[PDB]
Amino acid sequence: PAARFQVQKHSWDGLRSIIHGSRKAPHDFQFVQKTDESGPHSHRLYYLGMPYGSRENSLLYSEIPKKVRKEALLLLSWKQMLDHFQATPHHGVYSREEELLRERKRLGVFGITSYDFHSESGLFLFQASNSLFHCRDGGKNGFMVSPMKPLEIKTQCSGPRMDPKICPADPAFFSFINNSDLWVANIETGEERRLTFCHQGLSNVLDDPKSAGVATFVIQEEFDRFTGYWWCPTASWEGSEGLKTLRILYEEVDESEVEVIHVPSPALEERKTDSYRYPRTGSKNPKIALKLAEFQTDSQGKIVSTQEKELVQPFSSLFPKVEYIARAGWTRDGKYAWAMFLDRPQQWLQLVLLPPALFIPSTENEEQRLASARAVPRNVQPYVVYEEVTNVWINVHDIFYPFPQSEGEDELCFLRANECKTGFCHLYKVTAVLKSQGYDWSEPFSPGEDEFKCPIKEEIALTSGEWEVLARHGSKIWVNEETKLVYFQGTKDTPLEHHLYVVSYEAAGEIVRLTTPGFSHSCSMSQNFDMFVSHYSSVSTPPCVHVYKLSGPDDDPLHKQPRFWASMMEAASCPPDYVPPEIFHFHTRSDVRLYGMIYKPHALQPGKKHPTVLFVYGGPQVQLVNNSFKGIKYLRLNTLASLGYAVVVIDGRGSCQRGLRFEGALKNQMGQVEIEDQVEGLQFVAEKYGFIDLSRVAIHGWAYGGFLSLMGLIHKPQVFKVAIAGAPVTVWMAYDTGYTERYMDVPENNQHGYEAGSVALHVEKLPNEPNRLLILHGFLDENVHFFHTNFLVSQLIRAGKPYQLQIYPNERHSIRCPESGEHYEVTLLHFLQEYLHH
Amino acid sequence: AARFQVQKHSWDGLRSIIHGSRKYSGLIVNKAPHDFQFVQKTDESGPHSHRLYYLGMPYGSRENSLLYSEIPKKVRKEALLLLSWKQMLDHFQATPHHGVYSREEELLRERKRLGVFGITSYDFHSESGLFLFQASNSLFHCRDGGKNGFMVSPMKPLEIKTQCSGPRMDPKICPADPAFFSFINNSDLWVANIETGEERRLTFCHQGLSNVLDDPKSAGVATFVIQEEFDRFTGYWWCPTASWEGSEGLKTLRILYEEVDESEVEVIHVPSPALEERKTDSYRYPRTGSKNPKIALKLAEFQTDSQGKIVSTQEKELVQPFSSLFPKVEYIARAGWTRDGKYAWAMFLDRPQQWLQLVLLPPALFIPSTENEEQRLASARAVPRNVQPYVVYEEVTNVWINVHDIFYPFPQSEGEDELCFLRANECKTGFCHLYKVTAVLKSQGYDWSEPFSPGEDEFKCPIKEEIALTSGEWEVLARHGSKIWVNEETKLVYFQGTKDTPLEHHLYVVSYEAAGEIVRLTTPGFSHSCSMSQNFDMFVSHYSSVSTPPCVHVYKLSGPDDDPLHKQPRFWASMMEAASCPPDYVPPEIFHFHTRSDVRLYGMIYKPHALQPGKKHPTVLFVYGGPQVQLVNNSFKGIKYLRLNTLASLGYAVVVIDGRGSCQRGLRFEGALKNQMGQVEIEDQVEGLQFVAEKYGFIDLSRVAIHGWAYGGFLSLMGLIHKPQVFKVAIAGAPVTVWMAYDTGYTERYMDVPENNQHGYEAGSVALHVEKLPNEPNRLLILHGFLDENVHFFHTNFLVSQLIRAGKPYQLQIYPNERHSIRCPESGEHYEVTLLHFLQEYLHH
Ligand SMILES: N[C@H]1CCCN([P@@](N)(=O)NS(=O)(=O)O)C1=O
Ligand SMILES: N[C@H]1CCCN([P@@](N)(=O)NS(=O)(=O)O)C1=O
Repeated sequence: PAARFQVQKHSWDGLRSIIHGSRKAPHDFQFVQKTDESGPHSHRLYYLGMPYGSRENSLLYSEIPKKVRKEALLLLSWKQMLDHFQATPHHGVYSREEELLRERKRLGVFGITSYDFHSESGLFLFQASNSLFHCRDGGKNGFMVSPMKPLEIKTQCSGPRMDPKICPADPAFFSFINNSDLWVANIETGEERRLTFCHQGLSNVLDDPKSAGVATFVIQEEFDRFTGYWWCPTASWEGSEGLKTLRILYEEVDESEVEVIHVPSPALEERKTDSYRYPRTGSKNPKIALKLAEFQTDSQGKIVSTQEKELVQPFSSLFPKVEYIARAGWTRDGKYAWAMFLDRPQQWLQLVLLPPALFIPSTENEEQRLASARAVPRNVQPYVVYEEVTNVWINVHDIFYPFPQSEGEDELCFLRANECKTGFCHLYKVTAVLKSQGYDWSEPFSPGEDEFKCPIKEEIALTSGEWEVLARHGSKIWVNEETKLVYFQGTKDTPLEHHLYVVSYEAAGEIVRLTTPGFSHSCSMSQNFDMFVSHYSSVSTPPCVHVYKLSGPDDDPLHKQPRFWASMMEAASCPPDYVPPEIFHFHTRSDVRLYGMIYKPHALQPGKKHPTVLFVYGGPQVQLVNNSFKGIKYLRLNTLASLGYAVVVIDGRGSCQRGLRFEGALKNQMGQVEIEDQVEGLQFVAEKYGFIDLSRVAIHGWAYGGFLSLMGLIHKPQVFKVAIAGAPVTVWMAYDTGYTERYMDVPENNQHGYEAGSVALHVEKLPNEPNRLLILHGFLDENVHFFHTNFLVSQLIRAGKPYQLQIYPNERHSIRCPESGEHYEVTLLHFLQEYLHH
Repeated sequence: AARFQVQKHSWDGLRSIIHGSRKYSGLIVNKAPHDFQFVQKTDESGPHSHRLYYLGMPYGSRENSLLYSEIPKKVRKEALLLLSWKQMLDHFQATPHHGVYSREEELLRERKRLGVFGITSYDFHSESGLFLFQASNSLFHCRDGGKNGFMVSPMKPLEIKTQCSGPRMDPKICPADPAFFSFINNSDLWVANIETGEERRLTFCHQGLSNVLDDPKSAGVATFVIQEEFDRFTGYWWCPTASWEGSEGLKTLRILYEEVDESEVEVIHVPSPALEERKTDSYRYPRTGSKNPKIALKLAEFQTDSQGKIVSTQEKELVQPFSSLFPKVEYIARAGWTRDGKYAWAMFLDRPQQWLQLVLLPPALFIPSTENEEQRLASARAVPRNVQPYVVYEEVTNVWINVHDIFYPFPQSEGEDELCFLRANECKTGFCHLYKVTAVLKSQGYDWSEPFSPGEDEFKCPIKEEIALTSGEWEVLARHGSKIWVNEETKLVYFQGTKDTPLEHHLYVVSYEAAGEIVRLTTPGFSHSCSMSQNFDMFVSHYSSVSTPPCVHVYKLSGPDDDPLHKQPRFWASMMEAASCPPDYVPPEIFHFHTRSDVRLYGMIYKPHALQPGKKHPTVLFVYGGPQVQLVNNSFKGIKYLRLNTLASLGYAVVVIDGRGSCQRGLRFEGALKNQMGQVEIEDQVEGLQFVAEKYGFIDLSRVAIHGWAYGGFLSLMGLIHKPQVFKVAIAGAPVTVWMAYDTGYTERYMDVPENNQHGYEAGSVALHVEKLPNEPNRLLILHGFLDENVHFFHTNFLVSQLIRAGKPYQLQIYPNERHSIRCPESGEHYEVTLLHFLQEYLHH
């Protein structure tokens, strides 16, 4: 039979030398057309980027030429917008507000990480150096040819100005959040005005529990929403004085009843915590309402008045089953505000139109409030234009595109991504009928079943089949109303690649792929539908960023050619010591297709079985196995393979980009099906490849992966010789409402699932042998609290079980510091060297 | 010579060894009765001379209760009387539900090192026979002796009803009138009438604001550093006498209290023991070099009528601010009253803790607190010219002041301008000794309405006489419960000391009239903890040796009344017989040697069990090595240090050395570590280890582990840093890793402020020397209680941060539910199993 390969033993400092030795793209695109026929450029393309000489992200541009040589590859020059400007604060130490927002968004890079852009005026608005800055380019002032100094926006406000946005109707104005309230300011005059008065500014913060315009913890962490306010895109002219009204839809929250937890602050020497309103599963979420903030401006841009407006009947009366606002915004004409509402079980979503006339001025005067309520026209109401229901869960999809209405039309046509209908996320063209029932809004009423529900006149599937339109985590559609085409991203070719597609929403038929097969693409489309960018890679090829021109006859828009135009970034040379993993698939005993990757031992010899690391995440919303470059994020897996470890990765049931039924397998039973699929995958790899030593398998993962590493050691102790569990969830009753309830229900409704899935309650089944269990955790983790590890250790002590522990005192949910990253990898190599070998 | 190899066990094998060692220890923890009060019986016919009251956990109970035993007038000389433990309280549970105390009571128990459940203290008023104590999240009382007579069976204790919100802490009976008691509620001083139920708030420092950090004043409360570093758990003191000033038949009662303002004190967060709530408690933690609380002594007065109704109250403050009168005072160590109530007194320390003043404060120096400037000026002008503070004693040193509790003022004659007192003083000779001091109290007059700036030696009293009652190169014990008993009829002072040997505490008596012969009252070959009857006819000794578990014996002082100094201690009865020395337990052997500098150091050795000649054994150097502790003495170590016997039973040699810095050897000996903590301690540990190896011949110097907790964890790391060829492995429990993160009271005493001793702080902070820790794995195990509010988990967290930056390996264990010490048996067992496993795998080659 096969010989058993022995990894070379190194000293601790030898392992440090291996790790240190081993560690020896433009984004956020805005296309602007140039309208000078004499000049050689069709567009200026703006973006964020860190070029190789820079140590932070800054605002950059490249010039797109009208003509390119067919025989040559143009590499576009990256031009600086800002002149020798440091956007990063001193020592990369952000305010707590900016630091936590960077954690919620998974932003690791320093400098400008987002900007707001107003195309007509050419205004850029962004956070930098613990303040707000702006610059102008294009519009009236024209296009810069060397970097300019950005202008700081002065304030009399105390503490950070968060979530800055330009007023779409009038770019003289921008909005921001300060001390949990919504403000506006005139960028030209410097005038600032507070719009909302939720935050009293009391000495005891726990007595001051309301905010306006703020996405709370669970909304940011579990619903991917980082804003609590939405500019109305249009101005209005109500009243006799001729003042211009500007409007902001905002979420008001009351966190009074939300549980408070303390997490250590990153300034360790101060030995203090930050307080979080952390809704643990089964406990109270914030009380929420949508409100309308208005202010009026004169011809000189002076802010003459402000008004808080609220729903004529309470949010809780109109929409009694709503737990969460997933998303909100406006129709392009500003005729309707809209909101995406979820029930607490997250099995029922409503898309609701809210006309501004349904909101009345807030007042303590009961007679004035009654007068305002009585004056609301009878034909004004909410319209539930769409409803999604499932026995699995609603994934929040960002795709909702309302078409403009004609005058006197009692219908709304819109594009909607819908997963629950077929179990795969697809594009539908929906026509809802908006008919007024007639309501006396001064008279309180409890709405009945389907009270505001709109009849659906038409619902056309634009896409169908066992593949997904991508509608989450930055994915969007682009709609050309001139050509009646919708551009979208999807897995139609393969679940291993993201591609750009186009289909008609008028005459739904042929879907045209616009991206190159054999790569996974992240695309940005011009609002003029003339050009697009793709950031793309493969398992073998590092990322490149290419600009494409949509070319061909204007009478055949569906079959426009994606013509390669220029490169923004050529693929880096694949290092000689880097060997890409190999993708495979197999069918389980239940005949489900699973995909996996194998990092083959480097310089592999036949007839030899190698010690193996099963690298696991295995949780919802993640797919580890796809045809994209893994060497930037997962270099440590190549390093393991270079020492002669085989590394196996399996996307089991519960993982994403395979439809709702596939991820639905773990419903109310997290931990159970995932480990079965991991073991089937490992055993398939051993049978297919023949270089896996099944007597020497380590299971290793972080967060959900740490949870499954422990589940593996508990339930399959003959399969897994050692577990290395990073930031593990050890008790589901300690995780939050938004995530845990979606997949597991509330604890009272799923006692068996919570008990079976909580590894800290099964410590009696963990090994009675030392050196089979290494626990790792960031001390400052505000997501999977250090509590999870602390509670697991308390249980290990009670059960008389041995454990090894490493803490990252300066790290939250991920290891960001390179020295801590290296120490983690050295520790992993040492643990495997000493304890995976017999 | 052959190398002994310890038998390798499985993890579950080690669990069975540790579980067996503790379950079948042959000893009981928290067994001894304590807090003794002797009361004479007044029945000449009856068979008992005294009732003896105490706290004790009787066999067939899981908590401390209030107990008594009857002391017979006659005992048989040839028989051993075992006193029957009688319950005072009828089937009463004093422990709260699931042994979960309020945060206030829990932290007080941590400061006091109280592990036992139930009644942990009582206040007793002997004349009235009133007992006052905390139990079951409330206040209870009972009565026995005096007028009510002596109970023959247990009685139900009476709860004291309140309309206060939150705990009533630090309850005390009014000495002048036992109808009244005091307590602290929400950081303010209250009094109550126990007979009528009437309650009255005296101080109004605590506003009760929603934001606690905007509410930084307390009255009657000892703050964190005072409790943790000065062994003071109260911030108020009853005046022992009533007065009758004013214009009605009203009686005035008085309480001296410390008012503190913690506004400028740094706030830190420590995790709460309810881990599932994921919250912290806020502490006003003065780190070394940062602000201590602003402090003042004030006087609370109230008047009572003939019905015991509280008619009126007054807050009074010093006529000139505390900060003006006493500008160099950082800390109030101690306070109280003269027995006649004529003076309040305070023990003041400067911030360097090198200057102590004993200061008398007459009540007339305190005036009513007021916002009305005209009323305040009138009050200040009315203070008599001859009223002033008196500095009756001053202690100065170039080492540090240890706070000694022994101050006994003799009551003054009317019109006497002198005060006589007994005082324990260490700084005079470098050894703690008893002095009879006479100070002259004369005033040359002050205008208290005029703004005040004290000169050098303002208020300083001439010393007429200072008699040394004790002398030599040994100590009177004056700290951590040690006290004197003064019989004014016989002119004798009873005290404890190290006169016979630094290895044993003994009870002594000497005359304070004609200072001469010191008589020892306790048996040599044991260390004694004694309680004396207030009638000086009987005493209790709680005593043990290295070889004999503790017993508690009652002794009668007998002989001719005309020769009180030579009264003979006669064994009378047993409160608790010594358990048999367990067959599996082998006592350690005490030795001494002289260093190369000719300092005598004491040590102990646990020999490997069933030792064979010509065999070198792996060795554990068990270390504390910090100030205020002596590990090596002739007392039983098997209750607290059973794990050292367990190590010896597997064939480890265990060595303990009391190096320079350790206590019970005088100020010069402990003063060696001044401004250089870490440096001399390791030199003495290594000399001790090397002496033991040369003398005993069974030490394998190639296989030595260093292990300690707290200061011992600090020294374990210092050993591995500075002597990496001596120490193969270090196991550091709850280590201090950065002195700049420890508190004012302790750190500044031994090290000065960071700004004045940058080199000492740098050299003594092991977290700043991680580059010198081993680059090899399995040489360093760190252990820490997650909830430690003393040596914060931060010390370990910061050490780990530095280890990561330096690219060093480490092993780590946390005790999620433990503070500064491991109290839970499951955690204690897990710690010992982990230690055995670490030594088994990594001390062997
Ligand atoms: N709240 C969840 C959302 C799904 C992904 N994750 P993580 N653990 O994968 N984030 S990450 O920053 O580790 O990628 C979560 O924590
Ligand atoms: N603040 C000091 C006072 C002196 C003794 N100690 P420890 N470390 O000996 N505590 S103990 O509870 O272990 O006895 C201190 O922490």
